[PDB]
Amino acid sequence: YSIEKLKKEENSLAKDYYIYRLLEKNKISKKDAQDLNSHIFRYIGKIKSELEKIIPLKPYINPKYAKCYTYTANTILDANLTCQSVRLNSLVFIASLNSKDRTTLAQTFKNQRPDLTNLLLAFNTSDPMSYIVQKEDINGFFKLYNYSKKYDLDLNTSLVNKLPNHIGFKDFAQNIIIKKENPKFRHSMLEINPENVSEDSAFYLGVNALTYDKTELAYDFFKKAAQSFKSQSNKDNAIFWMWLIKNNEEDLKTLSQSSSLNIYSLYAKELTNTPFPKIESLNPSKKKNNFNMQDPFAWQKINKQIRDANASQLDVLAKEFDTQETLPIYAYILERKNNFKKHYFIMPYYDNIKDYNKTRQALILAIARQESRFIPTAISVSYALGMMQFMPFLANHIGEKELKIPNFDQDFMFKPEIAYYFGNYHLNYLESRLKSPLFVAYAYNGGIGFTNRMLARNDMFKTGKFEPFLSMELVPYQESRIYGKKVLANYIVYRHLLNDSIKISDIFENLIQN
Ligand SMILES: COC[C@H]1O[C@@H](OC[C@@H]2COCCO2)[C@H](NC(C)=O)[C@@H](O)[C@@H]1O
Repeated sequence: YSIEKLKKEENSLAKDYYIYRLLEKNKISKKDAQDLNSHIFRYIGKIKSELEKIIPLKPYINPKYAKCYTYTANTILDANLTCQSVRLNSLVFIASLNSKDRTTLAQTFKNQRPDLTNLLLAFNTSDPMSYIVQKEDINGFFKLYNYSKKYDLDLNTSLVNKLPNHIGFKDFAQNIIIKKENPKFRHSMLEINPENVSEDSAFYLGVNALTYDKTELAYDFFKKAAQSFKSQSNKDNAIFWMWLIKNNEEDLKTLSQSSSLNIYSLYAKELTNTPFPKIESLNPSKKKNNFNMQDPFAWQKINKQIRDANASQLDVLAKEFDTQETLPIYAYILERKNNFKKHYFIMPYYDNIKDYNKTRQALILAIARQESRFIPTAISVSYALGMMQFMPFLANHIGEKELKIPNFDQDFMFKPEIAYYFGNYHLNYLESRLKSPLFVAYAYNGGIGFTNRMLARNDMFKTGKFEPFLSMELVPYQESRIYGKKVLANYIVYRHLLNDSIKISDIFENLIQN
């Protein structure tokens, strides 16, 4: 695909991927690059930095404030008042001023922008955070946290109960709790009233409370999380903690009867001798249609239609894709169509894995379901490719240096036989070092480097009251924390479907090392 032919396709991640391929091979000239912004679906990350080696953007500054950016720390007192206030939106700029000018500006702004005044005078002290915390300036607090994460201080009950009202609070709480940073902030957040938080914030504050062995406060946070969470899966995670902490048997019962299939509801079913949830069975009699499952542009198109279809239009697409050849698209449509109420665990291109042992089949399928929902031409925002969502670098190393496939191209990852084969091969390497399918999942998504670093710590996946569940809440990258939970549920299910059942309790026991 030449740049001219790509330009005649709709904007999409696939079109981006292919533009990126031209760029990394140095095939986009300065002239081709001129009209190219408008041809990129998602102008973020690698494709942006690559295009910018060819055509910098010096942008962007609002024509109105242009003259404000002609001043520096040394001339800011010569600027009009509007220009003065615009420049003071940057804490680095404020930090750069000398203290006499911070004093002068603080007076200028006392009446109309006391927020600026507080930051100006704060930077005249040796601890600006302490000054801001004494004023209980909430906006100031978050601006300082965003400026530097190194500030750490005890916060009293009144102040910490004000933080949750700011949009920055949820990321602030999450970051410092899962990174184990800012201990004085963390300890202080024990005194946040559960009434003042909800949803993810409440949940993280429950995890925080467990790390300090405040199990009652933890129960109260998790219970507020349970009552406010929008998604049933997250609600289940909170109900699980409520149960582990207090062992009210109504909590476990509610979790065992959840409509969401996840590790918590599966475990609850197993603890209460409740039957395994019903898994749908999709077996279309019709064998093929016109659709090319190997065309990534056709997937981007159909995917957009499916996501924008009303309750009614799905039914038309369901019927059209009700074939063996488009099984992955059928199940994808059905999953949306039934508003996530039914459980679909398909096994497409099964011939390519039927000779592996069943445990290996389940792990493969478990990864694929989460990675791509088995869409052969799936492309991620980082341009991970195919059913098993290989990054190009690893695909080329396996494809070219290890397996030496003749005329290998990274787009071979779009073929099911290749995806399953490379997945099997990579999963072999991970399993041999890590053993648990959870740990393999973490390493598959996040790399074996971060997984090995997490498992070398003395406070992760070791023995303890609430292990291994607590450790699973403190996995330091959000995407990997989530990924491992979802893939582990998938794994349990597929082991069951393949008549190679395991108790999820056995999985959890083998996460604790000594
Ligand atoms: C937390 O999981 C990380 C993986 O998420 C996948 O996204 C899930 C999607 C949602 O859309 C339908 C298919 O499943 C990513 N896959 C894609 C195509 O973006 C995957 O790359 C990522 O590792």
